[PDB]
Amino acid sequence: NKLMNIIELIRKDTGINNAIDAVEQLALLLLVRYTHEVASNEISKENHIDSFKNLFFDLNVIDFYTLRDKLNHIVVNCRFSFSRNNWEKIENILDQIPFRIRSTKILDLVIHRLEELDLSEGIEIDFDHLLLNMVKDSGSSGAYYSPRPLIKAMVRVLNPKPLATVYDPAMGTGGVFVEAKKHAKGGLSFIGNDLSPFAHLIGALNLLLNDIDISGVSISDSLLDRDCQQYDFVISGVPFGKVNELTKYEYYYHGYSGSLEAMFLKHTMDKLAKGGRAAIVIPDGILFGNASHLDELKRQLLTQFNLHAVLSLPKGTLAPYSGVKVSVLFFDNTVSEKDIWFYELRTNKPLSKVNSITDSDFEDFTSLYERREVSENSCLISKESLLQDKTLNLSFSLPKFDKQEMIASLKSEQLSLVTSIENHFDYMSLNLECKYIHQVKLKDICKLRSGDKLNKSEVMDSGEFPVYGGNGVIGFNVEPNRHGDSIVIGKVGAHCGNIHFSTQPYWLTSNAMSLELLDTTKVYLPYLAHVLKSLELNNLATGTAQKFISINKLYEVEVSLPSLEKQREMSEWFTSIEESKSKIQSLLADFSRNLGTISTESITEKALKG
Amino acid sequence: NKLMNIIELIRKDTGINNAIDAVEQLALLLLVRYTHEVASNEISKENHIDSFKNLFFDLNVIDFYTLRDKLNHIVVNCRFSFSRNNWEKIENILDQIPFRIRSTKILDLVIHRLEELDLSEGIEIDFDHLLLNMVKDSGSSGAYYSPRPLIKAMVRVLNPKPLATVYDPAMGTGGVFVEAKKHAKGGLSFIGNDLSPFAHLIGALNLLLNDIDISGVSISDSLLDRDCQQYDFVISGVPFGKVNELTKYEYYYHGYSGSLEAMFLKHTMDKLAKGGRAAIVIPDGILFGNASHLDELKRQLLTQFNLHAVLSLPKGTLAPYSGVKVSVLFFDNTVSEKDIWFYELRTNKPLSKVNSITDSDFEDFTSLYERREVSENSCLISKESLLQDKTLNLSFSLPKFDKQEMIASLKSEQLSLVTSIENHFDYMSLNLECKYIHQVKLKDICKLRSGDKLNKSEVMDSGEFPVYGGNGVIGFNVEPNRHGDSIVIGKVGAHCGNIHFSTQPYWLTSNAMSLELLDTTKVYLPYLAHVLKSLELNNLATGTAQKFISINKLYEVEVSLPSLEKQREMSEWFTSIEESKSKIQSLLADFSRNLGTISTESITEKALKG
Amino acid sequence: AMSNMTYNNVFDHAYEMLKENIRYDDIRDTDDLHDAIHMAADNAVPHYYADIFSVMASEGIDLEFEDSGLMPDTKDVIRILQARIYEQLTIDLWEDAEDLLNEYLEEVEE
Amino acid sequence: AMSNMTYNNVFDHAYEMLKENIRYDDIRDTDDLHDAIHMAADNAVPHYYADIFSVMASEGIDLEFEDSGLMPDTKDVIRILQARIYEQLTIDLWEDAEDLLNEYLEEVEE
Ligand SMILES: Nc1ncnc2c1ncn2[C@@H]1O[C@H](CSCC[C@H](N)C(=O)O)[C@@H](O)[C@H]1O
Ligand SMILES: Nc1ncnc2c1ncn2[C@@H]1O[C@H](CSCC[C@H](N)C(=O)O)[C@@H](O)[C@H]1O
Repeated sequence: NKLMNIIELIRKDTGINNAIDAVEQLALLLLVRYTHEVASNEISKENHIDSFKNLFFDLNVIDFYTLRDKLNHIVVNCRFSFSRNNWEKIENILDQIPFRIRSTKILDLVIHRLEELDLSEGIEIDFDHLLLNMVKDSGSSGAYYSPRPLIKAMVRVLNPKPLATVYDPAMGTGGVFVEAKKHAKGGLSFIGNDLSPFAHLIGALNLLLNDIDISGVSISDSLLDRDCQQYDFVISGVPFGKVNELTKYEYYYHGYSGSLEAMFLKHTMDKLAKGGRAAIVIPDGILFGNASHLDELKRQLLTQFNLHAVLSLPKGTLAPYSGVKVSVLFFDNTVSEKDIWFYELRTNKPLSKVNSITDSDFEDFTSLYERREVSENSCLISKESLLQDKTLNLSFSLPKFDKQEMIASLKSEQLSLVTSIENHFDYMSLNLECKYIHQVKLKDICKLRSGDKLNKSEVMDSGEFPVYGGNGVIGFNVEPNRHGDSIVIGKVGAHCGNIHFSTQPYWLTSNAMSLELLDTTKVYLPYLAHVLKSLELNNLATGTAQKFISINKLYEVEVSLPSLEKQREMSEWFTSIEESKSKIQSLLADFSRNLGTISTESITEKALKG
Repeated sequence: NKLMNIIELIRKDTGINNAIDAVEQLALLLLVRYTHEVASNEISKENHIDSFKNLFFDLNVIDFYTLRDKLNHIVVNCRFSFSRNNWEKIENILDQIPFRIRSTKILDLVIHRLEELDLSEGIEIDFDHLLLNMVKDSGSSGAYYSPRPLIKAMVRVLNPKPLATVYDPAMGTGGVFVEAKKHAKGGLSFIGNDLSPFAHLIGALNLLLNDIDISGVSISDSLLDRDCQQYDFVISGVPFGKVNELTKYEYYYHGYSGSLEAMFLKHTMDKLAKGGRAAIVIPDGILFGNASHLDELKRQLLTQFNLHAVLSLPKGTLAPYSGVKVSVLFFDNTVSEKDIWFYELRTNKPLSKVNSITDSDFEDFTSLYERREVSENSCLISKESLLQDKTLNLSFSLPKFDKQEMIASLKSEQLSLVTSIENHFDYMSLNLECKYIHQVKLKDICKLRSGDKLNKSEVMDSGEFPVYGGNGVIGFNVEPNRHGDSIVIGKVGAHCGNIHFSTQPYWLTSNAMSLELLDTTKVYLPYLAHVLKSLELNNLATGTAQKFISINKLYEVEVSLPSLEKQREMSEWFTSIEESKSKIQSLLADFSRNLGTISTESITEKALKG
Repeated sequence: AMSNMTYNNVFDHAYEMLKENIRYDDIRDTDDLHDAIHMAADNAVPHYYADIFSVMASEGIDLEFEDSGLMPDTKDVIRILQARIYEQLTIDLWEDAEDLLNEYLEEVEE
Repeated sequence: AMSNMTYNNVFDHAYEMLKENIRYDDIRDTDDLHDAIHMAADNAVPHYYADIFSVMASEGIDLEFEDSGLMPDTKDVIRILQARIYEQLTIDLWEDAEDLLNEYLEEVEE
């Protein structure tokens, strides 16, 4: 609020990069004032040893160079028993971050605005309002900044023990340490690092304003290990991959394509101590299955560290800086023997541009973090299941119907309904002429002998060898009774007289009788099978409680047959019309019940809302 | 044979009617010679009293008039102890039948041919050959002549007892008496009558040649009774009806339209003695049912006389004279308490023109005359059955199927198959929008109370009052339980939860529960019936051996309903699509099995000859 | 033989359960007996093939249903018979149940 | 109770008919026994509802068919059971019949 007027005061001389140069200059002046205003009460007090105040900026006109020398002089008098011991860190930022204001009129107004600020519980909550108002106005400023509601929820589910050392590979603005201190308000050995000098200035300044030690904060390359050691907690919002100048610079990180979110994932795994929990925000593009070079990373991560929870964050949570979809892993080292919890966050409206993510949307995730089974927006997935798949994909989804497409497919069934019956109609009207050469009897043409009764020794579901009973094919015994591939007829069943033709050897049950022709020069077995089927042999049977056909009564059956040339022509006509009858009636039965379910469920569609 | 040469001799002087005038002249000369040749051996012998021979025709030139006087003179000498006592009959024929030959050359040749004929077992079988050859050549000559094979079969089935008096109302050529004498060869008091003089000449001459007494033969009108008496046997082949001059002549025969075959039927009934059998050949045109004036005749004939047999004779048995279909009745007087036997005669080819009826075709009818049950061509019919009908029809017939017309009607079923399902398809796609005003519960909208159990006191097939059970409508008790015309639901059955809507009062069984709405301002019962049907109430039921719905569990069922204006609009849409579902599936089931029987019986058509 | 269980053995098992069900659950409403008699009948029905036939062979039951709609419309005779014995139990309990409930309430009369 | 008829009562009725059928009709051909055992089995099957269940409740039979094709494919349990007892009679007679015919012919051996 007050800091926004300072940004508006910084105007013409830079006058090109109002977005970040103004924030960079403010943080440069604000940090210089912090050291000066802290040094005033540290050893100066009043009159015992007096210190010139706010005279370095306008020393001699403007001389920002002379300010650096007088600032050192103030600290020299202070060193007579943070900030002061590691003064090299604060002195280095002055080297890296240069002053750019060259107007006395403009500089005169900002420095007088600076002394008005009260650093006792005031500048803190006006600096984050400035930081938040900067990334929405500049977009690119969101590279070093992550949503505070995200950080607040991440550090809450972490629950850092007082005896812990929180570490951030990319400390950025230091928002994680601010939330970690706020979470444990009612200390932690904070460690940080960063590459861009502006974020190092913003991060170090913001940690000082919240009265957090900046002894662990530094400026270096996190991907380049040099020599480092693990830490108890590792929480970060890692960036996105690029190799503009770093194409050949990260040689020892072999396998990676220069992906920051992937290389930092390897960094956080190396820098996570035994028993230490972690939470890293990563984009969804690097947890997919097609990431071949990253499949090794996910494989070792899922094998060693206990990745037990992933949160789906809507696209794009990460501000106007990027619209990508992100997610936060929760691998806590230790043992990986636990299934992965999954929460899917949903908001009232798409975010990023305006009305961004809030801490109210994370309320459900915080409460249900350790309760695995939660309804609607969360679930549990198995570890070994996705590890056993071809590619390791970490983009999880929730595991949790009458339409007008049914009539569309039901119309297709009607298309096939008439397709075959019209073909069946006109194929029945051929009336191929034929004359019978013989008029023989079943007595003197074939051999009718029934088989014996099997004691249900074998009745396999499948087999290369069949068995025929009173009706149909039941059983698959390995021993044949009738080696001939002939015709069998039911005898003792209620469906006796059924004509079944066998193309292969089989065994004959006592409930049926085998027909084997005496002379192959007279009859074609399939023609005889149809003409025996046409005679309706069930009338021949007699009995009260059961129907039975006698072997003698079958011998006395007369059958008229034509020539072999015609028998095969008629059998092929007889068999084709029969197959169409069985198929068309079968499709009619399927079509009959399918129209019933389509008509009922369509009625229930408009009578029930659910 | 010999007589044909005489016919060929009679030539020029008549020379216009070779058909019958030649036969008339021959029979006139043949009869004159018969009396002369019979009188020669009767009293003349030789020399004791001598008689001039064959001198009357050429007495003085030709004088046929003088022949009549000399013929009388011969008989005068004979009368010194048939033909001679009743000489008036033979003398009358000379008056009625005139001589027409006027050529001496022609008359000289025929009379010398006449004396060559030997009357001892010779002229008989040459006269019928002449008679038979006349009707085939003249056609109209068949009016006085009937087929000899017909007469031979008729008289055989009559079996006249020796103590009998055979009578013919139309003696014609006398063929019945000739066959009656031949049938009883290994006497009968024959009586006859006729109107046409030519047939009286032919009939009297032919009876004399077969040595049959002509004392009962006369010339008169049979329809005019004058005064007559019954006879033991009445067999005739009656003629066909006409009233050219007889329009007003047969006044006392009231009711008839002048039908000879009908009036003679009345004559034969009046002239049949008690216990006397008869057989009359009549055309089929007068035994039909539309013969209104003849229905009285058939009614009294079937009521009094024992008409027990009718023979179907093919059209047209009665020669080239007429192609009409004829039949012979067999009414034997006595008592009419016997069913009517019927024989249907069939020949190898149509007759009449050439290859006419034979006595071989009657062989089956003669043997099976008294055996009622005979296969193929004969049957037995009931008397009271046709007497009870509206019109009495005596044209009996024999009381004794897969085609390509089935597919023609099966194609019509397919026409109706698509007719309704396409209408059912597009009527299901309406999607009429609706919004539910209320979302109530079954607890606070209706009253659910089940009925008591009835002890199966009444379960009538039909009735004005119904009873509802666990599923469907079973029973028709006269006492109502629930006067309201509301909704009932099954409770205890395996088909429980079935929704049946009642439009009228009924009694409620213990297997179901009644739903009656509390406020009629909220729900339309048919809409609730469909929405209760849509909820599938069978899931609500619990049980092991049987499924049961609790009354409390039905109260807890939630149902969303719209406005009354919409409920009726939706119920009418819901009910119509439901009716089409039941009807289309029902026609599918009929069409499914009908195609199966059409396909099978068409297969058996070409595999079996019978 | 095989099973000594009869219908009247099954009925007494179902009748005494109704004596227990009526007294413990009050069920003063006569329409609560329907849910009550069903629990005694459903639990008394046997499920073994020897018990079903032995009950079916004993006196007190037929294969004839009083209600045709209660027929399961299936080809399994076991299901048809256990639905059959149940159907008789409900109508046999019915006549005795109403009286059983009538004389049960000795608390509002003397 | 009701009916004292059991399966082994029915079987002895069918077995002794086969002893009578075999001896009177010679039937030396083993395929004539099929027509012979059927006549003894078909005639021994009961037709009353009390006799069928009492036989079904006794020992020696189940509701399980050896051949599924012999099932009548109907909803009447009476027809299914009388076809069931018949099916057992044919296979129970079968093992004893061949031996019965083997030792019957004492006229061609000693
Ligand atoms: N090689 C490198 N080493 C360390 N940090 C790097 C880097 N490359 C980029 N980064 C940093 O990644 C950070 C963006 S993330 C900023 C989020 C910050 N941790 C917070 O709490 O808000 C920036 O600081 C960027 O400079
Ligand atoms: N009023 C009438 N009275 C008697 N006979 C008549 C008649 N009108 C016609 N007819 C006769 O009916 C006869 C034809 S039927 C001749 C069949 C003859 N009975 C036979 O045995 O062959 C003719 O004689 C004809 O003259």
